Amino acid sequence: TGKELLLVLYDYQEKSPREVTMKKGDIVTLLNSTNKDWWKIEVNDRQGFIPAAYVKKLD
Repeated sequence: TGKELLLVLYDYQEKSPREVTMKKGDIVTLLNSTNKDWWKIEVNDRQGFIPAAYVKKLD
């Protein structure tokens, strides 16, 4: 039933090639939450990892 949306809690600039930048208040798509520390998301045309603590699932 489609990928889950998350709310971005904090602005975050990518710090490595695998990461992605996001802005507070963005609604991003969860791609992979298997890691407890880093989740893979889609933020429009871009995808990458961010700190799991900095996003909240919109169940």
